[PDB]
Amino acid sequence: FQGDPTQFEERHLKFLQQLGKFGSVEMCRYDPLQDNTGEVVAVKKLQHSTEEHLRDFEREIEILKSLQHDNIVKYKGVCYSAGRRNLKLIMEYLPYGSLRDYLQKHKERIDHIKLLQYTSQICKGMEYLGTKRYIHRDLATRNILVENENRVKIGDFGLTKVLPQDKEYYKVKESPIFWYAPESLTESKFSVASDVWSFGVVLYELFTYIEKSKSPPAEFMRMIGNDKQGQMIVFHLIELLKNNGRLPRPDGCPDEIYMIMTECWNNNVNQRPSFRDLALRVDQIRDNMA
Ligand SMILES: Nc1nc(Nc2ccc(S(N)(=O)=O)cc2)nn1C(=O)c1c(F)cccc1F
Repeated sequence: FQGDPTQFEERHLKFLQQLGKFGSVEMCRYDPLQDNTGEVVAVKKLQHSTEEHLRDFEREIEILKSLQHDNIVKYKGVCYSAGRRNLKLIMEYLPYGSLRDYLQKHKERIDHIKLLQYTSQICKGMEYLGTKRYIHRDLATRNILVENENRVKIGDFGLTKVLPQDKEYYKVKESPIFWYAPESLTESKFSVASDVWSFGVVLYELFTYIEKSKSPPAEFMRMIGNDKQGQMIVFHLIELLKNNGRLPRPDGCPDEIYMIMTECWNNNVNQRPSFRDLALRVDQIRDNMA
């Protein structure tokens, strides 16, 4: 039993709202005291409850339970529903959903200052994750959640891997390709540096405000050619990335931010900056402003 089986009993986990999809997440209220209501929580469940999917779910639960950081979604427990013959993950509920939907829905309260604040908080969450030798493998604005105007948190650790003891990279043997590093596309090798590449893509997303056709997939398809389909796309992408093909500077994006993006988008793995470098640089850019 990963979590205390009495902490969240299914008879008191009341449904409130469906939140969407790597599995499926609901909004619930844990109401132990008759109808006193209580804590609002997010509940993740599986969509195709197979043995392999449930083992991956166990791995994700173990990853999330070991994390305690201001920019990481809080683990709260596990609910063993269906007479303790099923497994559901309990975490905190962030009211404003994904950072992508937040940038699309609430543009009235978002500016460059907020974008740099979110960038820094993501960097610090990733530093914390690297201290655990975890590789998130899926850094994207859709997987970063907004608690309020001033706080974002890294979530969706379904693809997260633990680095081997004597290896600085993890080789996956079983895909958001437009967020992948070239070595991830060509060798299935994932590391902190590939997470830094995906973070560069995340910064691009932030400074595009995710407008029409400005997304990394649409931009990469426009550069590759919308006439192509299938593995050929991937092929072109790899070739495109091998010879310095990059996403363009978003409109209104400062040249220093795009320089950070391009430094993250280095084909040389060891030349990409660390998350500590990136957090320090972003915070100094914020602090040096008037
Ligand atoms: N823990 C958590 N809280 C939320 N808040 C949320 C999400 C969506 C909306 S909505 N229907 O677009 O307006 C509103 C509030 N999500 N969340 C998750 O783990 C989560 C995730 F990581 C990815 C996808 C879905 C999730 F649910």
